[PDB]
Amino acid sequence: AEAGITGTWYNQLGSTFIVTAGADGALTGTYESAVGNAESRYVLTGRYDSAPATDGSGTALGWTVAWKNNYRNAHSATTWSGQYVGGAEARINTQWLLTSGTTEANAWKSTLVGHDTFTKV
Amino acid sequence: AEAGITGTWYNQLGSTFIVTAGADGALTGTYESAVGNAESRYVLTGRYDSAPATDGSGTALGWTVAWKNNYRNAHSATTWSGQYVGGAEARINTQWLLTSGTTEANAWKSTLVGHDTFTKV
Amino acid sequence: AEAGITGTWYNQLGSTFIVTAGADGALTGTYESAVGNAESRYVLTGRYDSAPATDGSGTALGWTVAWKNNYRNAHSATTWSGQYVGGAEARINTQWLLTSGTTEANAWKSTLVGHDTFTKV
Amino acid sequence: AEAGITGTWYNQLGSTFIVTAGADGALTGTYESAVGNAESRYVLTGRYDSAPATDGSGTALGWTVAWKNNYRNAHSATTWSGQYVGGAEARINTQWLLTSGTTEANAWKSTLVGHDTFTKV
Ligand SMILES: O=C(O)CCCC[C@@H]1SC[C@@H]2NC(=O)N[C@@H]21
Ligand SMILES: O=C(O)CCCC[C@@H]1SC[C@@H]2NC(=O)N[C@@H]21
Ligand SMILES: O=C(O)CCCC[C@@H]1SC[C@@H]2NC(=O)N[C@@H]21
Ligand SMILES: O=C(O)CCCC[C@@H]1SC[C@@H]2NC(=O)N[C@@H]21
Repeated sequence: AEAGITGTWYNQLGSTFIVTAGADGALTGTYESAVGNAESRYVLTGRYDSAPATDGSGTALGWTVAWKNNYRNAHSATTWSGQYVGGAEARINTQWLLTSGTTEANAWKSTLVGHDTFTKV
Repeated sequence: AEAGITGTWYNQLGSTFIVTAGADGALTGTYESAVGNAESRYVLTGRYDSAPATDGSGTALGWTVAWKNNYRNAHSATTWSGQYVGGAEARINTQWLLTSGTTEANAWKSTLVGHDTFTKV
Repeated sequence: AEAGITGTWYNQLGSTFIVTAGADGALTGTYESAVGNAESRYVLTGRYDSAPATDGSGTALGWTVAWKNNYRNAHSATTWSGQYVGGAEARINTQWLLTSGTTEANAWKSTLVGHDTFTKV
Repeated sequence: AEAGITGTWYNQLGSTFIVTAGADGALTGTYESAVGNAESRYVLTGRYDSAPATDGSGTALGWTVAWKNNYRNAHSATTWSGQYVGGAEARINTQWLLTSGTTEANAWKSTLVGHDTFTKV
């Protein structure tokens, strides 16, 4: 879903996800979080199923953002794993994992889990 | 950890992860799974904290693989979120999310969760 | 939130959760799934924060269901971890982990992850 | 695995899990954490597959601990979802979700994810 995926999306927190789906299954763009140890735009890189089944199932995809830009460094990375669902109201349903660089003593508590829903709004 | 991260790594299942850490916090390479609906090498893309804290904490990183290559298409994507830990025995500790494109009726069961440990072996 | 938590709840899939919150932080009841390898009612057991903060934060709680009753056995267990949020429209926001008994060769793929929202409806 | 499961177990962090597996698929016992906002013993409640497959697959199980005892209250709950694996070196492989009661503004970051391995040691 190159055409489909490409665009500007917003999640339930007001975060902005600007993507471009390459023909070769590549995802590139920008991410800006409405919350956490972040400010402005961050670079994102990902991959998506460029030849989705024809039975009307969603398109599997994922992307990563290392929380470092010119303004700051949170020393953490988030990965979103979900599927794209086309139609009237297109959506991107995901689950994410946010990992903080920690000392070994604190690795037990290095990762958060949640889910975000994106819509063209 | 450009030097550190760059290399060939193996996880507890015998999977092979070949990465190159760019100066700009970019991760590119190849992934080959010892299990699941996969065969041969797949393209990977990710990001890592290119300016890790100096207190000896790990380096946050993540990558994605869309399970499609010339030989097959599993119509799924995996995202690994973890941290790189340097030293005598360098390691990459991660947690992953594997999402399958599904119909809406089956979205409840679209995603698996697990953890992989990588070592230069 | 004994009074609050006690009751019949439904999630986004039409599943029914009948709980009783004991004074001692115990949760007991029945669970019936609208999907998966299940039928009829299953026993549940859990625990909740019986002395929640007074700043208006949610109440942390969790419960488990081993997918075996008189009618069947799916040889799996689900654990829901979330928080109770009181008010006009009371809700229970959770994340769950569903683990299937597997052989060692297949342990990599033994666990699913998702989220359910419950309301008195 | 009543006999099998019943006992004292330790995870990779030095935490102690004392369980009793009831004939009816009930789990009761005590949990004491070597880390986090905890001290002494906490009550646990869970469920397990009391009639596991005969093909030598693991036994699915889960338990919860609300982090409140006489000494303190962390206003959080953990749920462990895994499987019991019998034999020479019996093990309990799990994944857990730790949820903190939070305000709505901070719900995005309410839950941690990790994995623990238990052995009779
Ligand atoms: O605190 C940092 O380490 C930066 C966190 C960035 C915000 C997180 S990523 C998951 C969730 N979805 C969003 O759009 N924002 C939060
Ligand atoms: O079945 C497919 O959809 C392909 C799955 C690929 C294998 C998974 S990704 C998580 C885990 N870590 C690995 O190295 N392999 C498995
Ligand atoms: O297939 C089995 O092993 C039984 C699965 C039971 C249904 C799951 S538990 C998570 C999700 N929430 C529900 O209410 N039902 C599904
Ligand atoms: O900080 C609190 O809220 C109490 C946390 C208790 C410790 C956690 S539960 C997951 C992990 N496994 C353990 O044995 N201890 C930690």
